[PDB]
Amino acid sequence: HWGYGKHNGPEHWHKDFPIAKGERQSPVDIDTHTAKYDPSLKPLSVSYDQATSLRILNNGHAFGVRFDDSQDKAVLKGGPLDGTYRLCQFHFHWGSLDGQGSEHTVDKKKYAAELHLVHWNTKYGDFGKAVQQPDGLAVLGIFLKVGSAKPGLQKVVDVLDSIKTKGKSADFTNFDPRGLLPESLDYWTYPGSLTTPPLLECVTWIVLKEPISVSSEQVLKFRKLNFNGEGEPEELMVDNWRPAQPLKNRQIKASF
Ligand SMILES: [Zn+2]
Repeated sequence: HWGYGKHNGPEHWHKDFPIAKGERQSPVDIDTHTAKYDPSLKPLSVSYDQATSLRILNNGHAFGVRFDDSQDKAVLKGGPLDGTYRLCQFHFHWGSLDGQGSEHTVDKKKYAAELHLVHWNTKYGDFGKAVQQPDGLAVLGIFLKVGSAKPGLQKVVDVLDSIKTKGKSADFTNFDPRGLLPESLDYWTYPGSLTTPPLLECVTWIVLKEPISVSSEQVLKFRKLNFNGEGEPEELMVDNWRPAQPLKNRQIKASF
């Protein structure tokens, strides 16, 4: 029964998931004074040309899109990563206003939303095995700022009315996640965790320097979703973000 409320939110998570107080928790503030350029960081490789979207869903915490990861079809490699990571899902976090909603911050600046593309290391066979490993996952984090519309987001925005409440889902085929990427693949990287329970420390975080611009119209549709199930008391899905956690003994590295 974890959530983002006063009574079940991030301050409570440690009681069921003690790793919430761990050494490699996410998200973090990225301080550009201490997130130092590492000239030895390779370019990120984002191979999404065969990406096969299956379904869109409200899981009661966010909404996201699931992909066919039975083959190498939509994969992350290079950058800080060893081997090949397959896209299972992407989802968003966002705020009760344009001023907040991102999980990562840059010099304590919050963006309107954050996109997470969630990939698992092929060497562990499936997603369930991979999350038990410190190198199990690679999550590509992308900031959303409000401005010009993102045409590659419109197909997602246009179906959110159909998944308003918790546990609703829809067939969602031929969605191209390349439409959600900024121009630049300059990135920060650090070892961390899932930002929701079970909060496992299995993630290589790759956060892009460049945010994508989405229109007010697009991000307002996000704030129409509900945490609650159909017929339960209404609870608008906003502020579904975990605040920055202590960096502790970790380094954040910049590709730029
Ligand atoms: Zn996330």
